[PDB]
Formats: sequence, C-alpha cells, structure tokens
Amino acid sequence: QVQLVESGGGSVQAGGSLRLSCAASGNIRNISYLGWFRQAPGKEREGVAALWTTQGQTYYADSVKGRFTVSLDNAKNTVYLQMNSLKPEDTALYYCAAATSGQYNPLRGYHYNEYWGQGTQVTVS
Amino acid sequence: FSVVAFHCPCSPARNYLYGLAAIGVPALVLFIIGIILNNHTWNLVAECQHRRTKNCSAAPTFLLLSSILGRAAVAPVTWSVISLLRGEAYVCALSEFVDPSSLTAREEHFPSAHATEILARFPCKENPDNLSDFREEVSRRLRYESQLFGWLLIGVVAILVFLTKCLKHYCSPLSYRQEAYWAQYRANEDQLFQRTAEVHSRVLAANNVRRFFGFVALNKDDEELIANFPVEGTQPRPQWNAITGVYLYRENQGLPLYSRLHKWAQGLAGDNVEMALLPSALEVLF
Amino acid sequence: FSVVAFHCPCSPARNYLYGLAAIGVPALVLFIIGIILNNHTWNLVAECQHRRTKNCSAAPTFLLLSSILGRAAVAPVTWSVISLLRGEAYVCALSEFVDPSSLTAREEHFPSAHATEILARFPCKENPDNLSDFREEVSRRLRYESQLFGWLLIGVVAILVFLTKCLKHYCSPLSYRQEAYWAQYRANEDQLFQRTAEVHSRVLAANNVRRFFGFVALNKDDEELIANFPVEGTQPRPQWNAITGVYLYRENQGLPLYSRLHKWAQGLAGDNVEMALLPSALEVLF
Amino acid sequence: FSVVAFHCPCSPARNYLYGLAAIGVPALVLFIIGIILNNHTWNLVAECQHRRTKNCSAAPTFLLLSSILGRAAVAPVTWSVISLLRGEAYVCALSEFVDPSSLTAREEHFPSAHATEILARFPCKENPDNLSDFREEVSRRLRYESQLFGWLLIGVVAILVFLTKCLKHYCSPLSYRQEAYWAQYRANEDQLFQRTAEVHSRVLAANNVRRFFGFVALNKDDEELIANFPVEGTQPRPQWNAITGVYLYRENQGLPLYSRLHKWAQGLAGDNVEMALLPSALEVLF
Amino acid sequence: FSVVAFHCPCSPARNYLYGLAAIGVPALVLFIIGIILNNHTWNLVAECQHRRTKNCSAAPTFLLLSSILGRAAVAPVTWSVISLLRGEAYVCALSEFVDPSSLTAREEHFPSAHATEILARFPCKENPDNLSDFREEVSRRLRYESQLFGWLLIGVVAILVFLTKCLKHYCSPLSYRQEAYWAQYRANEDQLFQRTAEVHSRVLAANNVRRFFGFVALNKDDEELIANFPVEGTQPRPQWNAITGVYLYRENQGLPLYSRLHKWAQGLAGDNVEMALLPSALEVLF
Ligand SMILES: CCCCCCCCCCCC(=O)OC[C@H](COP(=O)(O)OCC[N+](C)(C)C)OC(=O)CCCCCCCCCCC
Ligand SMILES: CCCCCCCCCCCC(=O)OC[C@H](COP(=O)(O)OCC[N+](C)(C)C)OC(=O)CCCCCCCCCCC
Ligand SMILES: CCCCCCCCCCCC(=O)OC[C@H](COP(=O)(O)OCC[N+](C)(C)C)OC(=O)CCCCCCCCCCC
Ligand SMILES: CCCCCCCCCCCC(=O)OC[C@H](COP(=O)(O)OCC[N+](C)(C)C)OC(=O)CCCCCCCCCCC
Repeated sequence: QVQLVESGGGSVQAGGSLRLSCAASGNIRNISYLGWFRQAPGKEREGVAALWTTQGQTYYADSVKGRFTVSLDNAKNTVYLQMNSLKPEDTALYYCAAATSGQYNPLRGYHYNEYWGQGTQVTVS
Repeated sequence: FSVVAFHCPCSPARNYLYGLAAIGVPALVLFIIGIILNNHTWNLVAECQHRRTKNCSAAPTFLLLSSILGRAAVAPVTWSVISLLRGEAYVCALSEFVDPSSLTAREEHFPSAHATEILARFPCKENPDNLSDFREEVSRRLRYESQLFGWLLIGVVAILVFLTKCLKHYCSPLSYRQEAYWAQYRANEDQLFQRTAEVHSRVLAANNVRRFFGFVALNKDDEELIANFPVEGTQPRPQWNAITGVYLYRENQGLPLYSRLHKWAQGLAGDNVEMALLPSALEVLF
Repeated sequence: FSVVAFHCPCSPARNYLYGLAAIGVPALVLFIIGIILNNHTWNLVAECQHRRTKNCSAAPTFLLLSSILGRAAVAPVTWSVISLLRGEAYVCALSEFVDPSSLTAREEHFPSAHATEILARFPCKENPDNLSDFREEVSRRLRYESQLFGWLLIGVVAILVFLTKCLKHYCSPLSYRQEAYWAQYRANEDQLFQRTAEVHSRVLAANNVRRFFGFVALNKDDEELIANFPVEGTQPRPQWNAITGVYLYRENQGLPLYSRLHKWAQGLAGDNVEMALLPSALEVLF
Repeated sequence: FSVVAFHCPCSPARNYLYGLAAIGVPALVLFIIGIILNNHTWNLVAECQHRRTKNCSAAPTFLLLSSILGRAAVAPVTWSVISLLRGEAYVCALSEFVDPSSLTAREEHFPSAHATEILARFPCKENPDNLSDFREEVSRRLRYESQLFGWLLIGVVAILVFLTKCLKHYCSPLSYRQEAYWAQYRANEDQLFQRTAEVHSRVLAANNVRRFFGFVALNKDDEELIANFPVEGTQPRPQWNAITGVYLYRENQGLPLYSRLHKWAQGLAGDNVEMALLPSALEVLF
Repeated sequence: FSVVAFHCPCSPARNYLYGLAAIGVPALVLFIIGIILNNHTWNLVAECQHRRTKNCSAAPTFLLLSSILGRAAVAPVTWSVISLLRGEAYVCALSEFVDPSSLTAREEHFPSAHATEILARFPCKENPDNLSDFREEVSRRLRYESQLFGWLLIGVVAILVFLTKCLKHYCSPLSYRQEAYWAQYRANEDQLFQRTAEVHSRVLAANNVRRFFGFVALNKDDEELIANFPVEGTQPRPQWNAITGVYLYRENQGLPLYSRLHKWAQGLAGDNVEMALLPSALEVLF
C-alpha cells in the first residue's frame, strides 16, 4: 500500500556533500518511524539516522553525529538526508525505511508494518 | 481386562442405563481416538483456521467430513457388533421390558405382584426355581434379538462399504489406477517428510548445542547424519503454511499435481510483520 | 470365534428368521468382499464412467458381469455348503414346520395342544421325556434334509464349473495354450506395474521433500532407488485413462495385443482444458 | 503388592474415610510425581523467580499451568477410573448410607434396630443368613453405581482430550506440521543438551583431577572423550540464565526461533558483581 | 528372613513395647546407615573440625543438616510405611487399649473381669469362641487405623517432597539447568577422583615394594598402570585439606566454580611444623 522512492545516489569524492531523497506514496498517516539504513558487502546493515513523527525526537549513529543530518518535509511527506564530510567508509547500499508503530501482545509478540527501498551511495575517494 | 468385565445390575430402570454406558462409552472413546489419530481432520482444521472467512464451499467440506467420520467409525461399529453378538448387554438392558403376557413355554406361573423386578433380576441368576423355565424363555428371546441386530448391523455396514466405494469410483474424475498411484505417492511423501523433518531437527539442535558448549557428543549414526546433511537455516512460516491444508487434485499445464508440497515445489504456491521477536530496526535503534 | 457360535431361539416363527439372518448375512458379506477385492468390477465401472453413453454392447458387459459374479460367489457357496452340511441351521429353521401326523417311530403320544411350540422347542433340548423318541425322529429327519441339500449344492456347483469351462474353451477364438500365456502375462504385468508405481511415487515424493528441506533422509535401499531410477515428471491424466478399462483381445497387423497397456505402448491408444489449477495464461495476466 | 490390598473396615462413619484415604492418597502421590517429573513446572518457577516482578501476563501463565496440570493429571485419572471400575472402594464407602426402605428383592426382613451397623458390615461377609438376599441386593446396586461413575469419567475425559486438542490446533497461529517439527526439535535439543552437558562435566572433572594428582585414570571411551572434546573454561551464569525459562515462539526477520537456546545462539539473548568468591581486586590488595 | 518375623507377645503393657522396639530399631538402623553412607555429613564434620572456632553461620550449617537428614530419612520412612500398612505391629501394640464399652457388632458378651488381658490376647488367636465376633471387630478396627496412618504418612511425605523441591528451585540463585550440570560435574569428579586415587596409591605402593625387594610382581594391567602413570611424590597435607569440606558456589571473575577441587585447581585455595617424624635439622644435628 505504501511505496518509497529513493534517489540521489552517485559518486562523490571525500569531503563532498550529497542530498538523498526518499518520497513516500500511500497511507503515510500511520507511519511513525522514518529513518535510513546503510549496508555494505561483508557486513550487516546499520542505521545512520531516524526521526519520530509522533514524539519529535531524533537519533543519529555515533559515526553520524556532527557529520550527516536528516530532515523531514511534512508538506512533501518526504525524507531528505545530507551527507557532509564524505569518507571512503560510506561506500554502501542505502535504504529508507518506514514503520507503523508496533503493538505487543504478550501471547503472540510484536506486530507492525515495515517498508523498504533500494538505493546506493559509493564514494570514489 | 477382568476390570472391564460386564456386571449386570439386576434392578429396574437401572440395568439399561448401565448397559448403555458400558457399551457407548467404549464406542465414544474409540470414535474419539479414530478422529484424533487421523491427519485429515487436522488439515481440515488448518484450512478453517487460515481461511478464516468460510471461503471453502459446502461440497468439499462435506466430502472431507464424510471421509473422516467414515474412517473413524470403523472401530465403534465393530465394537458395537461384538457387543450385540455377545448378547449380555442387550439382555441386561431389555430384561425389565419383557411382557409377562407374551411369556410362553410353561403354564402361567408368572406372578403379577412385582413383574418388573423379577424380570430385571433374571440375568443375575436370581430367578425363583418355580420360574426356572420362564428365565430361559426370556434368555433365548432377548439374546436372539441382540444377535439379530448384530447381524443386521454387519449387513448394513457391508452394503454401505460397497455402495460408497461404487460411488467413489463412479463420480471421481480420475481412473482407479491413477488414484492408486496417488495414494502410493501420498504414503511415500508422508513417510519421507517425517523422516527428513526428524533429521533436519536433529542437525539444527546439534548446531545449537555446538554453539553453546563448543562441541557435540554424537553417536556414529549421528556423526553420519551431521556429515552428510548440513543445514544452513530454518524454513519460514509461510513456507510451512503453503503445504498445510486440504488439497483436491489441481492440474498444471496438463500435468497432475498430487499434493500441495508437490504444488509448492513446482513453484505454484509461493510488508506486514507478525509475531516478531523485536520491533522494527528503526525502533531497535531507540 | 465363540461369538459367532450358533444359538437357536426355540420359538415359532422366530427360529427360521434367526437361521436366515445368521446364514445369509455371512454369505452376503463374503459376496461383497469378493466383489470388492476383484479388479474387474472396477475397470468395468471405469468403462461405464468414461464411456458415459452406454456405448458398450450387451454381450461384453454381460460376459464381464457373469465372470465377476462367478468369481465372487465361490466363498458364499462354500459357506452355504458347510452350513447346510452342519445341519444346525436347517433343523433350527424347519423344526416348527414338521407335521405331527407324519411323525412315526413311536406310538401317537404327540399332543395337539400346542404342536408348533413343542416342535420349535425341540432343538434346545427342551423336549418332554415322554416325547424323547419324537425329538430324535425329527432330528434325524431335518438334518438329513439339510445334508441332502448340501450334497446337491456341491453336485450342481461342480456341474456348473465343468460346463462353464467346457463352453469357455469351446467358444473362445483363441487356443487354450495362448490363453494360458495371456493369463501369465496379465499376472506379470499387474505385479510389475504395481511395483514400479510404488517406486515412482517414492522417488517423486523424495524429490518434493528435497525441494522443501534441502535434503532427504533415505535408507540404503531408498538411496539405491533414487540413484538407479530418476523421475523427471508425472504422466498425464489421459495417459492413465488410456490404460484403464476392459480389454478384449484386439490384434494389430497379425500380432496379438494382450492388454491396453500393451496396446498403448505400441502406440495404438494415444483444445479443452479440465480441472486446471489456474485459468488460462491470458486470464492469469489479469 | 499384597500390602496395598484393599481391606474394608466394616464400621459406620469409618469405612468411607478409609476408602477416601486409600483412593485419594495414591492419586495425590501420582499427581505430585507427574508435577515433579515435568520440566515445564521448573522453568515456569525459574521465570517467576528471575522476573521477580510479576511481569508475565495472566494468559501465558494460565496456559502453562493448564498444560502442566493436564499432563500431570493423566495418572490420577486412570487410577481413579480403575478404582471406580473395581467397585470395592465405592461399595465400602457407601454401604452405610443405603436406605433400608428402598431395599427390595425380598420380603421386609431388614431390622431397624441398628440399620447403619449391619449395612456397614455388609462388605466383610458379616451378613446374617436371614439377610443373605439383602446383602447381594446392595452389592449389585452400589457396585453398579461405582462402575457407572467410572464409565462416565472415561467419557468425560475422552471428550475433554478431544475438545482441548481441537481448540489447541484451532487457536494456534502455527500449522500442525510446523508444530510437529517444533516438538521434534525440542526433543532432540533436550537429549543433545543433556548428553553434551554430561560429557563437558566429565572432561572438566578430568582436568581438575589431573591438576590434583598429575594424571587421570580414564577408560578407553573416556580417553576418546578427552581427546575429541577439549574444554577451556566454564560458561558464565548469565549464559545459563539466558536459556532457562518459558519460550513462546518468537520470530526474527521472518525466520522461526524454536527455543531460547536457539534464540541465544542466534545472538538475540545476550557493572554489578554478585556471589563473588573474593572482594574486588582493590580490596584484595589490602 | 524368618528370624525377623513378627511375633506378638499377647500380654498387657508388654506387646506395645515389643512393637515399638521391633519397628523403631530397624528404622533407627536404617537412619544410621543413611547418615553414615552419605559423604556430606563427613565433610560437614571436617568443616567443624578444621574451622574449630564455630566460624560458619547458622544458615549454611542448617541447610546442610537438613539436606543430610532428609536424604537419610528415606529408608526409615518407607520402612515405617510398610510396617503400618501391614497392620500387625499396630494391632499388637494397641489391642490392650481397646475400650470394651465401644465394642459393637455383637450382644454385650464381653466380660469385665480381666478386660485388658483378653484384649491383649486377641492377636495370638487365644480368643474364647464366645468372643469370636469381638476379636474380629477389633481386628478390623485397629488394622484400619494402622493402614489409615500409613496412607496419611505417604500423603505427608509426598507433600513435603513436593514443597521442599518447589522451594529449592525458587530460592536458589542458579537456574535448574545449571544445577543439573553442577550435579553431573560433582558425580563425575567424585568417580574420577576415587579412580585416580586408587591408581596413584597402587603406583606408590609398587615403587615402595620395588625399593624393598628389587622388583615388583605385577599383572599386565598393573604393568600398563606403572608404565603409563608414574608418580614422583605424595601430595602434602594442606593440599588435601584445601579440597575437603563444604562448598557453596563461589564465582571468580564471572566464571563459576563448582567444587573446592576446581577452586584449588584454579589457584584460589592455596613457618610452623606439625606431626613431623623427626625434630628440626638443628636438633637432628645433636
Ligand atoms: C477393525 C476392522 C475390521 C474390518 C471391519 C470393518 C471394515 C474395514 C475396511 C473397510 C472400511 C473402509 O474402507 O471404510 C471407508 C469408508 C469411507 O467412505 P467415505 O466416508 O465416503 O470416504 C470415501 C473413501 N475414502 C476414505 C477412501 C476417501 O467407510 C464407509 O463409508 C463405511 C465405514 C463403515 C463404518 C461406518 C458405517 C456407518 C455408521 C454405521 C451406521 C449404522
Ligand atoms: C474356497 C474354494 C474351495 C474350492 C471350492 C470352489 C471351487 C473353486 C475353483 C473353481 C472356481 C472357478 O474357477 O470358478 C470360475 C467360474 C467363472 O465362470 P464365468 O463366470 O462364466 O467366467 C468365465 C471364466 N473366467 C473367470 C476364467 C473368465 O465360476 C463359475 O462359473 C462357478 C463358480 C462356482 C460358484 C457359483 C455357482 C453359481 C451360484 C450357485 C447356484 C446354486
Ligand atoms: C496411562 C495413560 C493411558 C491412556 C489414558 C489417558 C490418555 C493419555 C493420552 C492423552 C493425554 C494428553 O495428551 O493430554 C494432554 C492434555 C493437555 O491439554 P492442556 O492442558 O490444554 O495442554 C495443551 C496440550 N499440550 C500439552 C500439548 C500443550 O490433557 C488434557 O487436556 C486432558 C488430560 C486428561 C486427564 C485430565 C482431565 C481433567 C481432570 C479430570 C476431570 C474429571
Ligand atoms: C526407597 C525409596 C523409594 C521411593 C520413596 C521415597 C522417595 C525417594 C525420592 C525422593 C526423595 C528425595 O529426593 O528427597 C530429598 C529431600 C531433601 O530435601 P532437603 O533436606 O531440603 O535437601 C534439599 C534437596 N537436596 C538434597 C537435593 C539438596 O527429602 C525431603 O525433603 C523429604 C524426604 C522424605 C523422607 C523424610 C520426610 C520427613 C520425615 C517424616 C515426617 C513425618
């Protein structure tokens, strides 16, 4: 029902600036979890940042504090991320993910909805 | 075995209740066991569960229920046949209802003071010697009725087993040889699936125990199982769901499919996250 | 075994019903079992099913029905012969119909008060001592009639078995040696087809289980079966239909064909889609 | 075996107490044994211990308690069924409560002087010969009631076993085949974990004994165990705690997890020092 | 076996003393054997010996004493249960205390001349025929009380075994799986330590005998023991003392220690000369 379109990938040397966009189409009313993830070959997937539409607060990873930022356009219902001071460690596949709360009943467990979108971001040097 | 031996309580309105209990309860237990042991009731229940919308039509559900009940009712029917042919339960139950007027084979020596009580006391040998002929007159009558009912039951059951099969072959769209092949395939698939499930579970458990202790104490056959069959992961829940349920002979591109495991293997069976261990990765981050 | 022991109810209009039930019902059950176990009734049913237009002539259907009934009636006939030669059922059934006037071997001591009741009570030893000679006079008569009927039945059955075969060899267009070869071929074909169907089903089930789990837990003989005999797919439904039914010795180019499996293998047996899993690919696209 | 033989004390207000004790106490012992031997009560206790805050909801605790009690109650139920079908305990307990007015099958010879005492003395054959018919009249009645209760118990138990399973498959979020696989995995995991715990403990003990004496006297199988499986250390207490407790089918990334040992092995289970041998190194310095 | 057969002395104030002796003395002997055979009492004694200052707190000593007594009391409890269920000892002991007034089931024929003597003489069949009913009236009463006490004892013991374990798992800081591993380790350590102590002692004795005679007459297994396991010296007395005593699960650096032999091997257990053979070397010089 909800699709995420991600764009902005490219090759930028170290110290450059990049702006990656993720547009959400569909039932965005129930979504409360907006963030980005990066995964690289030979290792698992980790989250650079995420934000709370319900509460307002935000989290950045340790490698993201003071280097990269993420903003939300409520009018556009889109997610923008700004990669500043690029490093060769940032060569990874990037995805934007949305989740709609998650309700835990003790007998069965957590239930929610999750969405994903495939993108890439590789720095030459 | 001597515990379940029949003991007729020679009392009016009391012996037929005991006979009814002591005959029906074993029959009910055998019927329940036959229902439970069959695996068709369980995938019927699985269909009613996962469909959750009464999607299945009346005809297939009726056919499956009829098959399950017919397979289960074999043991109760033969138990009832044996009990009827024995005659003890029926004479015990119907002794008190014998009409004294219809009694014969002796002069009219039967008292009318307490007719029901003496008639009910006949089975336990507590018959007055002056009524020694009447007791036998009733014993040969009620037992006869019991055995007659048993033989009629065997006749009706045989007729039903004949007619049901004669209709099953007549109305089936398949030939009987192909249905025999299908039955052989179902048996082989069930046995092989159970064996491989056991082996896969053992290998997965061995991997987990190795992760815990650093090694596994395995027997030689277990060592052969571990060496020959390595497991990388567990099959997902939807993969299991795709093979559980009722199946009625679909055909793909003119080629028969004999089970939903076969249909899944051919590739014809295969957003929202349920019963997850932890929240979405976005929530795990916080 | 002691359950099915004969127990004559010594009562008028009641003992012959019990005898009729206790003799016919086992005979009916044996007849039903003989009908069911035979495979000729089933391919006759398959012919009547797939033809669906009464295409077959009266002569072949009559011949097949006669053969099926004759093969099935062996067990009821011998059961009836044994029951008649025993004599218990017949004397129990016909005790009440003995004419008191025709009784002999003693002075006329037989009462006419309740003749039928005493005559019916003869089998259960409930004979008055003054009629001790009459009871034996009836016992040696009715039993004699029973045994006579049994021996006449054996004679008639033997005559029929002789005559039927004498006509089967006389009217058959084939020689008896060729028919013996045909019977040997039919037996071998049936056994080999069953064995290969079992093996093929096992291999297909193993392939499906391997597709599910990633491996199969097979025994050494099962490993040999999998290695030696690989299966690529399932035979179509029309291929199965082409070998199920009745066959009456057709000949192709002067060479005999002994079964419709043989006829199909020679190539003499082989738009609309039925019982499909999913609609046409055009409908699947939408 | 002859020690536990039933001996009815024929005395009013005394025989039913003996029957109650001699029937319930074996049932209570069997119930206690069933509770103790089960390992689900122990990890339920471990959950209530480590959680220490009543964190678990009412539904899972209720389900586990129901399962434990149902598995334990099998032996008491069959013991009670056998005792009821025997009839000795029930007649001994209820002899003194038989109403003399309701007594029948004989003329009114029952004294009203000490009715309760004679009624209670019936089971021990201490019945006056003038009341020989009354004693049997009571013996066939109370025993009948006993056997009736036994058969009703078997019927109710069978109905409950049917209904509980019919609801367990209906309300479970998993299919029955996946639950069978889960049960097979649990059995294999338990056996393998016990075997490897035994081997690991033996190897650790051998290392300690070698440290003490300078060598270990080991058998050939023990030598193979030592050579094949070397141990470097002991698993920490939190590692043991992470695998002890109750588990209810969590799922990680769409892949099933079948036990908390499996969940720990996947890595989803894993400042203050407790029960230490010696103080902190800073305190050891002084 | 026939020696220990019960023989009731039918005398007042004399039979209950005999019953008390003949029941308690076997129970006391079994309790003593259970205490002696257990090794926990001995290392408790070793702790009380080497500590020599009442250093241990009340709680651990109480727990060890409770465990030792509970393990020892199994045999006395079952012996007492069997003796009570037999009924001979209790009827012999309590025959003389039966109240003649409470006697029933017969007209008042009981003399009041020497009531106690006849009541005490009941068990030895020395009952006057006029009191034949009274003797049985007492026999069925006192035996009933005996069996009732036996069944109550079994019930209480089962309840205690349930409650004690339910508290042991609840109050223990460890999980039940870790405690099972600990028990397995303790068993393996004990067996291995005993075996290696035997082998080490044999090798040391062989070395001494070789020193005496110049050679040792050894069997093939003894030759293998000598070749494989050489001993250089004997472990000191403090090394033995460091592993004897009570141990309560200390933990070092987050790693469990399961015995004081393990703790010593890890190095966490290890001026004045005692019980020396000869004086100091300075005194030996003179
Ligand atoms: C201990 C055994 C000793 C031998 C005696 C019993 C014979 C066993 C072998 C044949 C059984 C068999 O094959 O029965 C199978 C059929 C089931 O037919 P369906 O439900 O239409 O399913 C279609 C066929 N399937 C299952 C292949 C898909 O059963 C019956 O229809 C009759 C069963 C007889 C008992 C119930 C009769 C009705 C209740 C009583 C009414 C008064
Ligand atoms: C338990 C066995 C012990 C031995 C006793 C029985 C002999 C068995 C061996 C020979 C049987 C056999 O071969 O019978 C076969 C024939 C079938 O002939 P068809 O129907 O024309 O088919 C043509 C032949 N085929 C089948 C090769 C194609 O049967 C009969 O015609 C008679 C069977 C006897 C019982 C029925 C008789 C009629 C009913 C009774 C009337 C009062
Ligand atoms: C010596 C044995 C001989 C055979 C006779 C007994 C049959 C044994 C095989 C079936 C047993 C079984 O499988 O029982 C299991 C169930 C447990 O169901 P649950 O508690 O909801 O757990 C859910 C199922 N689990 C355990 C798989 C998670 O038990 C019952 O619900 C009924 C047990 C019968 C005795 C108690 C009935 C109620 C008390 C009496 C009220 C008057
Ligand atoms: C010949 C045997 C046949 C079978 C019959 C007996 C059952 C044996 C298996 C279970 C025994 C067991 O395991 O008992 C063990 C416990 C010991 O518990 P604790 O002292 O707190 O130690 C804690 C547990 N430990 C030892 C693991 C550390 O014992 C009891 O608490 C009760 C023993 C029953 C007899 C004494 C009861 C009190 C005296 C009588 C009061 C009227």
